[PDB]
Amino acid sequence: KHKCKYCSKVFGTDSSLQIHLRSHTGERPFVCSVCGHRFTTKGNLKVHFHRHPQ
Amino acid sequence: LHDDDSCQVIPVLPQVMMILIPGQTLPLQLFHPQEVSMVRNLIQKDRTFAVLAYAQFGTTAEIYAYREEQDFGIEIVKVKAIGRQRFKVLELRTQQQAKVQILPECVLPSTMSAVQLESLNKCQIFPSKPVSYKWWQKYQKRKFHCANLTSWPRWLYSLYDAETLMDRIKKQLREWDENLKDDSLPSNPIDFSYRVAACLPIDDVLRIQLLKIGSAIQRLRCELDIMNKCTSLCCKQCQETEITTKNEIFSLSLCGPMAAYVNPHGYVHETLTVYKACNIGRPSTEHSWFPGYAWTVAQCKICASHIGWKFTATKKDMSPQKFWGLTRSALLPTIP
Amino acid sequence: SYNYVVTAQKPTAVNGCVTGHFTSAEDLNLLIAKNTRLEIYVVTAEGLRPVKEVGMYGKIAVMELFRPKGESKDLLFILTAKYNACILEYKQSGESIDIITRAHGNVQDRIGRPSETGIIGIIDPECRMIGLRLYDGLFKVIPLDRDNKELKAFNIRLEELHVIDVKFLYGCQAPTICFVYQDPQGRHVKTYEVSLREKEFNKGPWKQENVEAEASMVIAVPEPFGGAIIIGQESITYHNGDKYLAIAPPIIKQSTIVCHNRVDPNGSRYLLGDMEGRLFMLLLEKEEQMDGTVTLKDLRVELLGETSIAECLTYLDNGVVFVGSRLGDSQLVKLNVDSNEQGSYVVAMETFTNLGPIVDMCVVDLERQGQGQLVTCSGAFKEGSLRIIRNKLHIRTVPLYESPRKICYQEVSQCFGVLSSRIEVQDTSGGTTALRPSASTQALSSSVSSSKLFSGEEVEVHNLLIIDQHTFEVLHAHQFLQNEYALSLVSCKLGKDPNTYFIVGTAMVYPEEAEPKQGRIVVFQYSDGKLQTVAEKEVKGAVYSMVEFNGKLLASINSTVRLYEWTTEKELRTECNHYNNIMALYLKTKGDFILVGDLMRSVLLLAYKPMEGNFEEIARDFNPNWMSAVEILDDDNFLGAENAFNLFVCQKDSTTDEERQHLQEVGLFHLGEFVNVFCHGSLPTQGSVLFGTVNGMIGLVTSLSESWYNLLLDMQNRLNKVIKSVGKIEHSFWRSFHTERKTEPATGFIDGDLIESFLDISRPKMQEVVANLADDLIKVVEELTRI
Ligand SMILES: Nc1cccc2c1C(=O)N([C@H]1CCC(=O)NC1=O)C2=O
Ligand SMILES: [Zn+2]
Ligand SMILES: [Zn+2]
Ligand SMILES: [Zn+2]
Repeated sequence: KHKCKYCSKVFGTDSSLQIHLRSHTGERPFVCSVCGHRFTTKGNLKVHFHRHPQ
Repeated sequence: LHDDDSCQVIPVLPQVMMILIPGQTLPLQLFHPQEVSMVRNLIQKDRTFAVLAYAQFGTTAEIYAYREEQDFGIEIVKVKAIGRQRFKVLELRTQQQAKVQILPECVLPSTMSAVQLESLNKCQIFPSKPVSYKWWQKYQKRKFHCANLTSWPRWLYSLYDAETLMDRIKKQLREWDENLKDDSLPSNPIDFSYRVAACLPIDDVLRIQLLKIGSAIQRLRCELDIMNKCTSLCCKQCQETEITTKNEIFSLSLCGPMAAYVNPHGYVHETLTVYKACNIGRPSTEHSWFPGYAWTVAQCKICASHIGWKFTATKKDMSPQKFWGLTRSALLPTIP
Repeated sequence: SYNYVVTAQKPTAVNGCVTGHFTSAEDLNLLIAKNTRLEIYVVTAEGLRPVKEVGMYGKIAVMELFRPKGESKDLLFILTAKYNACILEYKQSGESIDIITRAHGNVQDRIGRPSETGIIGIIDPECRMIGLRLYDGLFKVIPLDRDNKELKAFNIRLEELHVIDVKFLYGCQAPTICFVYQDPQGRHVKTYEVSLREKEFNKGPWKQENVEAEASMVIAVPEPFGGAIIIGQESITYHNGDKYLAIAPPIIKQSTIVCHNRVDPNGSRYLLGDMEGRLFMLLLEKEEQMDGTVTLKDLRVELLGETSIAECLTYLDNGVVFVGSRLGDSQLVKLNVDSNEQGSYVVAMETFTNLGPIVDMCVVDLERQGQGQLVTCSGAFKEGSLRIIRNKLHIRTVPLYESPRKICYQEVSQCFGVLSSRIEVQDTSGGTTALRPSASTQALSSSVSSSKLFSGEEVEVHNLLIIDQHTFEVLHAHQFLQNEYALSLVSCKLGKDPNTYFIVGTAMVYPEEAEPKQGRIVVFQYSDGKLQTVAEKEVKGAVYSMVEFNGKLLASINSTVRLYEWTTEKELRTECNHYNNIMALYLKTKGDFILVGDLMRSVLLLAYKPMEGNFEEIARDFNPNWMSAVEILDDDNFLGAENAFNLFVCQKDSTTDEERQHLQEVGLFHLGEFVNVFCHGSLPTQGSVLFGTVNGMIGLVTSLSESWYNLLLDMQNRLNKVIKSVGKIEHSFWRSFHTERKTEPATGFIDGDLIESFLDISRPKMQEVVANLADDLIKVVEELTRI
C-alpha cells in the first residue's frame, strides 16, 4: 500500500507518501499511469485508465 | 535454448501482457517482490521464462539485462529480455509453472533441390552481389533454369525463394529507415522473418498468425502480403477512421521506425514514428523518449481512445520537428 | 484408403555413364545409369550389346569403376541420394549372370548440411580410398582395404566451406585431392594430401591464390602431363605447381561447359559438352622433350559439332562417343577426321527414346478402340517432342524443336492443342531472332494475337499449336502477345453451346513486376482450318489452372478461385469468387468438389453448393513442403507428390466442426521420381491414374480393398526375405518417406514393382513365403499384372 493517488507512485511508508503528495497540485493532478493524461477528478481517471491496454 | 519438439515446464510472469516475437526485446519494470524473486532464480538456473500470448501459443524469453533502482524505500528492478523459441501450451497451473511443448522450426531446401541437374549442380554458386535490377535477373535465370524440367516457370519459383523475397522486403525497409542497409538484417531467413514481425505495425491477431506459421518462406511471403496491401493504419476502437498511412512512416534514429519504450510507471509502448496523421495538453518534456522533443497526448475524434503522442521541441533547425508517435496496441492496419 | 503404385514405363533419362572393364577383364563395358536403373553393355565394333539391367533401391548419384591391385577385373561403386554405398562384382556361373555385392554400408551422418553443388564421389588413382563430399566442410573417407566390408569411415574438417568440384590428383607421391573453392576474397584452387594413419590432411603439393570467377569443373590430367585442368565461363586453365597455362577461346564464350570425358589415357584429348548440346575437343599440345620427359606447350579447343543437350559423355572406340541426355534422346555418334560440308565432325549413329522430362500428358484412344494411349509433352528447347506410347511399349516421336508446355485432346476437330515456348534473342535491328527454325516458325498458317488490351539477351515467346492427330503436322501456330506467358489450357464444352473451344490461361510476366498484375483468359475455336479469336477476358493476374466445372469455366487468378459463365452473347461473365490466402496454382474437380493447392503443400478442399450458387470452404490441411503435383483419387481421398520424391495421400475424417475440417493424411510412399502431372486413364481394383515424371518414368496408381491391402502388405515383408537386392538395401528403407530432414517409414501404399516380382522368383522361394498365411497367390499377381 502507501501508494500515491495522482501519478500512482508507490512508496514504502506513509511518511514519504505525504512528503510527495503536496507536489502535483495544479488544478489538474490525476495523471494517467499509461498515457500521461491530465484529469481533474478521480472519476475521470478511473474510466479512461480502464479504456487503456489493460 | 531448448530441445526442438521437447516438453519442459517454464515459469510465467503474470505482469507481462505482450505477444513476444523471437529476437525482440522485452523491457520490464518490477515493483512487487513476487516478480523480482522470479528474476533472481532465473539468472541462477536457466534464465528463461514464458511470455504467454492471448492462451494457445507464445514465446520463451531470456534475461539479458538486469538493473536495480532501490529508490524511495522501494526496489524497482529494470529487466530486459529477448525472445527465444515458440511453443504451444499444455497445461498452466498457478501454484504459474506451465507445461510447454516446444515448436520446432520447419526448414526447407531450395525449390530446385530435387530437380537440379547433376551436371548443373556445380554452377549453382554465384559471385557475390555487387553493392542492381539487372543482376537479379541473372540470379533468377541461373538458379531457376531447371524450372523448364517442371510444369512451373521461373518467375513463379522466385515467389517462394527466401533470398528473392528477403531482398524485396529490405527494399521497402530502406524507405522507412534511412539507416537500414548493412548488417542490421540477419542473413538467415528464419531470423530475418522474426525481425520484421516485430518491426511491423500490425495488430495482435496478425502477430499470432505469423507466429503459428512454420516455414520462414511462408512467413516471409505473409510479411510481404501485409507490407504491400495494408497501406492504411487506423484506430482499432472505431475502425473506419484511418489515422496514418505507410507513406509517412519514418525512422527517427538507429532502432528502426518502431521501438519499444517504457513509461515511468512500467508500461511498454511500441510507438511507430511517422510524419503526419489525421483525426490533449501542452508540450511536456519529462521522461522524453526522444531527447530534444516534447511529448503531447493525442486521441481519436470518433471514439476518443488513446492513439499516441506528438513530439515538438525547439533547439535549432533540428531534424525533424513535426513528427508523431502512435502506440502499436491501439492501431489497426487496413487495406485502402 | 490404401493404394497401389506400379511402374508402367521404366525411366528413360540418363544421368550417368562410364566406361571400364567390369564384366570381363578384356571386354570394354559401358555402364549407364537411368536414375534407379543400371544398364550394362559391351562395346562391339558396331555398337552396344545389351548384357544386363538391374534396379537399385535408391536413385543413383555417384557411379565410378575402379580396379584394385590383384583383382579379376574392375569393380563398381554406387552411392545413392539416400547415402547407400556399395561395391559390386560381376559373377557369371556359365549362363546365370549375377551382380554380387562385395561390401555395403550407409554413410548418412545425423548432422550435416548438404552442399551447394550436390554430392561428389571420387576414387583414388591407386584405389587406396574413396572420397565423398557429402556435406559442407566434411570430407568422408572410406579406406580401401579388403577387410572394410561395412565401409566404416572417418571424417576430416575442411576450413573451406564453398568448394565447387574436387578430384583426386594423378601422379603424386601421396593421395592428393585438388578442388576449386570460394571465399569472400574470391575463387581459389587448393590441394591437400590425405594421411590414413593420422586421419587428417597434410600440406598439399601446391596452392594457387586466384582462379576464374565462375570456375566449375576440375579434371585430373593423368600421369603423362600431370596436374589438373580448370574450366570456367570463358577461361580454361592448367595448374601443376610451377606449371601454369591459360586460354580464352572465343568459341566457348557463348555457353558454359558442364560435362567432360577423357578420350585416351594420355589425357591429350578431352571431350567437352555444354548446356546447348554443343560438343568440344580439348587438346593438350604436348611437347616431346630431349630427355624422356614431356612438358605441355599450349592448349586448344575445337568445335566438333552438335549433339543432344548432353548430361554425360564418354568416348568408346574408333570415334564412337556416347552422349547421355536428361532432356533429349541419348545418342551414339561417330566422329570424323574430315570436316563435312557444314562443319560438324559429328554424325548421329543411333538414338534412344527419352520421354523425360514429361511436363504434361492426356489419356486418349485415337483409334476409338477402348484401350488407351498416352500423348505426352517431352524435352526442352530443341529437344521438345511429343511421345505417343501404346501397348513392350510402342513409343512414337514427333520432334518440335521447341519446348512443349501443355497438351489437350480435342475430338470435334480430331486434333491436339499444344502450348509451346521458344527462346529468341535481341538483334541490333530490333527484333527477336530465333535460334533455329522450329514448329512455331515452320508452320503453314501463322497467327499473332493483336488484342492491344494492355497498350541481346534471352526472351521467351509462348505459342499455341494445333496438331492433327493423324499426321501430327503443325496445322496452326498462334503467337501470343509480346511479353505474354501461357500457363494452362483445356478443351471442353461451354455448357449449352455445342461449339467445342480451346481455352488458354495466360499471364503478363515482366522483370520489374515480381507479382502478376495482369493476364488473360483467351477462348479459341479450330474448325474451319484456322484458329478463331472467340473473345478474350482481361483479368488482373496469372491464370495458373483451369477446369471444366459442369458447364461453367473454373479459373484461378493468383489467389481468387473464380467461376466464369459462358453467356449466350459469346462472352464470359464472373459468376462467383472464393477468395483465398494462398496462391491458387493447382485446381482439380470431382463433380461438385474443388481441390485448390499451392506450391507449399497447402491442400484446401472446397465445395460448390448449387442452391447457394457459391463455393464454401469444407476443409483444409496446411503442411509447408514443396508440392509438385496433386490429383483427386475419389470423393474422399486425394493424391499428390511432394518434397524430394515422395507421394502423399490425404482423406476426409469420419463429428466436430474442427475435426471434419482437418484432412487426415493416410498414405506415405517414396516413389523415387519427381511427378509433374497426373492423368486419369488406363492402357478388383478401382481408379486408374497415370503420371509422368522428369526421368521419363510412367506409373499407375490404383486403389485396393482392406483385405487385399493387408494381404499384399504381408507379402511385401515376406517377399523381401528371399529376393536379393543389388546393394543389399532394405526395401522399407528405400520406400520410407524421405525429405532433407524428416525420415519416416512408409505407410498406406504398396509397391507394385515389388509385387510383380513374385512371378520371376523360383518355386523354392514361391512356397517359402506363402507358408503360414501357392496357386492362390499366382491368380492374384496375374490379375494385377494387367494394370
Ligand atoms: N510523465 C509521465 C507521467 C505518467 C505517464 C507517462 C509519462 C510520460 O512521459 N510517459 C511516456 C510518453 C511520453 C514520453 O516521452 N515518455 C514516456 O515515458 C507516460 O506514459
Ligand atoms: Zn504522485
Ligand atoms: Zn491514459
Ligand atoms: Zn478511434
